[PDB]
Amino acid sequence: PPGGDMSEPVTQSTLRIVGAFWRLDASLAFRRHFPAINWNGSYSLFTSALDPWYRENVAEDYPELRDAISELLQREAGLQEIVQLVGPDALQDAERLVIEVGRIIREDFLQQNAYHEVDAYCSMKKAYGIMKMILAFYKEAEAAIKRGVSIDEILQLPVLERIGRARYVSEEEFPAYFEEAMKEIQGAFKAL
Amino acid sequence: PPGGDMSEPVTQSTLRIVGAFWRLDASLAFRRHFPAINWNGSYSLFTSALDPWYRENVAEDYPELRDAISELLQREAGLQEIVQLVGPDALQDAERLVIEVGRIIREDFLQQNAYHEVDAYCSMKKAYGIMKMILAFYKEAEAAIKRGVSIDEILQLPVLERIGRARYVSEEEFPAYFEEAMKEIQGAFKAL
Amino acid sequence: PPGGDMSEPVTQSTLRIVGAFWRLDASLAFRRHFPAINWNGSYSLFTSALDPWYRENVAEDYPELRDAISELLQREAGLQEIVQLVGPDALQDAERLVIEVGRIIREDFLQQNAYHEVDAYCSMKKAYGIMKMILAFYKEAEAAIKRGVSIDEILQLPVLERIGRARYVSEEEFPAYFEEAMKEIQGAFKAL
Amino acid sequence: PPIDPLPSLSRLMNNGVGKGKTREDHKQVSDQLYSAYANGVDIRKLVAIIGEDALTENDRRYLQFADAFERFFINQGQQNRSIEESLQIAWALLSMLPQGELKRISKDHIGKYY
Amino acid sequence: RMALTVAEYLAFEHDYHVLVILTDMTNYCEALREIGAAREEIPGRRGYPGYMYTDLATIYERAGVVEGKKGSVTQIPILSMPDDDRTHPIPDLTGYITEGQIQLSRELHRKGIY
Amino acid sequence: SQVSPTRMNLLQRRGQLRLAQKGVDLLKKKRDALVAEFFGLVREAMEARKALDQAAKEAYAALLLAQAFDGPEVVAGAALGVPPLEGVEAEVENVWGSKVPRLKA
Amino acid sequence: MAVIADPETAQGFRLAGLEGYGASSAEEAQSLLETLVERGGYALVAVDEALLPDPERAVERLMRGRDLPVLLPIAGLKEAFQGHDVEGYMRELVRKTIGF
Repeated sequence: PPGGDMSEPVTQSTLRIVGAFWRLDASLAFRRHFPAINWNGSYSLFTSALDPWYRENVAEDYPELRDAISELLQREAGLQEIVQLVGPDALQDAERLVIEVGRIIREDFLQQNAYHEVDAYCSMKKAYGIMKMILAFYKEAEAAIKRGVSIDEILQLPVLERIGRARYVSEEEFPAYFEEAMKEIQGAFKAL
Repeated sequence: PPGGDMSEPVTQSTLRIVGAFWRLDASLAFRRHFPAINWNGSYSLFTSALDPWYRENVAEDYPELRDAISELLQREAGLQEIVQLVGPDALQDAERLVIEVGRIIREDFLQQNAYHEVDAYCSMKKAYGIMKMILAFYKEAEAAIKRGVSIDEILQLPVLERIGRARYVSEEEFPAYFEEAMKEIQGAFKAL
Repeated sequence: PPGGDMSEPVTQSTLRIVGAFWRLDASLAFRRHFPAINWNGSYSLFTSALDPWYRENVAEDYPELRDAISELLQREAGLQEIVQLVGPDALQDAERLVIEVGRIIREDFLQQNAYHEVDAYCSMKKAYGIMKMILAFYKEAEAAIKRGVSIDEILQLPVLERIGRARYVSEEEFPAYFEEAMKEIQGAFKAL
Repeated sequence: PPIDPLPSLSRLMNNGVGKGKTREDHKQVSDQLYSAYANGVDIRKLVAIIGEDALTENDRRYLQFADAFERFFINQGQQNRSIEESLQIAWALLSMLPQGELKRISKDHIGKYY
Repeated sequence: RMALTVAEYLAFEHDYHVLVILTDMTNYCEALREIGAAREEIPGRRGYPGYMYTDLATIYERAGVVEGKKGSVTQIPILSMPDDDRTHPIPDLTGYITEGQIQLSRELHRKGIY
Repeated sequence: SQVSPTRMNLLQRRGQLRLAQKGVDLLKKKRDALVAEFFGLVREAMEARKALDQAAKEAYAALLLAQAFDGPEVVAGAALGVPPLEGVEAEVENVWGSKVPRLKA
Repeated sequence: MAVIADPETAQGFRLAGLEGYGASSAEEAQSLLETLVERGGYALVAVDEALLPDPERAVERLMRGRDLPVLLPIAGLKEAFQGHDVEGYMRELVRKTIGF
């Protein structure tokens, strides 16, 4: 629409017929990344009914991942605003840890190209592995602040950089790159 | 109004006539306090047409007592505004005075239970009656708080509950409880 | 406008594409402006062709001062908005500068009456004059603040009142009146 | 002209001319001036509430920048200008901003002219 | 119309200062509307007639002190117009017609000031 | 009673959104500045406080049962009492977050 | 002035150069505190952290605004105390600014 009103025929009629809005926002577009999908302003009513068949055909824990991991971004959206006005420095490690994990999902996982051939065409067996590792890093990071670990240490781990190299490789190298990348995480919070 | 405003032709016509009006609002109605009536939304011209037959049958101090409830809730409109802009806890004592006179004018006097039958009955005796209850409280509290007392302590005092007896007392056993409690208002609050 | 809208075909085609477009508000004119104009929302298309005569006949700074007065009048609008948003909770020297000046300008230069021949009349020199008085008050004010002169005292100079008694002055008397008054500004500013 | 660049935006600026047909620096110097201006039209309504003396160094420069932008860049009346003379204006105005506040151009562009 | 001709007769031709007071010029407008659309003519004043003008002209313009007569027709219209809209037909034309006006509101009718 | 007209009101209510949204935008970063610097003053405050609290008291508490008859002597040689009416130096200062007065002891 | 402190530590603030009218008379020194600030005929009024009023509303409602400060934290005793750094920092974060 040129702007779209919800009291315009076009908008309030369509809205009902389709099951998904895969909304992109302008703020997100200036940042020059595709996918630019603004998750808080997107929805797709399908998901529910697609969980059975997903783990049937695709892989075991694939649905389990997707629904679970979305929360990062959720529990970041309202967090950043004006509460973390200068970053967190007066804040607890509880609240710090969210933006450490926040860093890797939004600078590696959300970003992708479409003018580099190493990551314009992806597939499931690639995306799945990416997504698993970033769960497993929330799972060892939040466990880090109960051990006594600062974010200073987290910000120097080669793991963060390994997440960035798993999309600067393609689907063919993925097996070998998955071996090394995965096991690296487990031995990079058992060092801390 | 089919449309939900009185700007509709069918509702503007019903407001070409005069006499008495009443206004029922969606917002009061939720709280299960029916009848829902607004002092800022109605007028009547049977106030001074009925004043002869008031001070002849009802009582002499009925053309008087009715005015004496109106002033209360006059000031409540004016002050409601101020309340929502900055709490009245920041404001002085005498501001919060009439606010909590006001509480009882809704809690136990805009709730006329259509499921309790001692509120389903009402008549001039139950009228005039509870009008003198309220009267007492007003004139006492205004002097009470000029002796340095705060409306905070008075909410805990038994005097607040006591005026609240209007739906815990009968219609046709009412002249037993009227006079009774009436006295304690001018008695047991200037002792305290 | 028959329906009260200034956005309609017949206003655009030949009532706003002409030499001058003007506007009126309803509480605007009631104070004392008869007739009243909106300072911003009102323009003139022709103004680049009226510059020759005004340069030669009146003065070579009549086109310069008339754009210079209009600037100040429409710049106050900058702050106007914020006043109605949450207000000034900080009064500074650069704040109330534009604001008070502009006040005087709307008070004496746009409050004119058409029922009185002392509040308006066709005369070059009255227009020229008044607009030079205001120029003076303005000029000095900018160099008042720097030195350490509170805007509060700027009000309390009697010379603001001298410019506030130029809109009653007799037409014939105005030349000698003006010359004696230009000196008082510059004396009651540089001294204080 | 009254033209404000903020509501404006061409949908085609890469599908028209390219590098070397409008000088190579034109591209990124366009998204410099966008962000530099825009920042300053919001602290004109904070120029006397809080002031600019209570404001950061960076933001103080971003005021003056806007003012000189209307005077020299937007306005020129009926005077002519070329791609090259307009990019000239730009550089001068941008020298006032440190290299630390130049981040909307390439390293190539900063070392091209200040 | 009818009433005002008995004004003309007694102020002008029998020299007395007659006050005429007209009320319920909203009940007027109800009846005006009827002929508005039930006759051939089409609406043209935002859902009311366009020969409305004449209907509120012929009414108001009769009144006026005539120079050579001692007596006068002083008319006092009392409206009752739907709500507090000012785009409503009634206050529309009436505003323009009369010279000098008086309003009532709800600011001073919540205070008890009659 | 009071209901909004359509034709007259339209133009006001479209510019209402222009006025509001932009105003509030910059209203936002108006206070943000002031709280960032505020952390700086609250922290730095207590620096001198731990140092000098203890070295004041050092002598005080060690001059209580050797005082109560040398109270007289100590108050004599020393410079007489600070004035009870404005012994401190009060400063007035207009700033955002309303006109709040300050002072130095 | 007046410093409002413990009896023994109140003692050392009544000395010349300073003017104190301390001592404990309650657990938040209400007995004294209230009466004293009511006049506001002292250049400064200060309430220590060995008392400190749990209801600050009580004071404000009685003095009825003040252009001079009140309840400045002083430790109120010596025992090597310096917990008044981190304590005051959190005192700030709980009622205003960001949370935790």
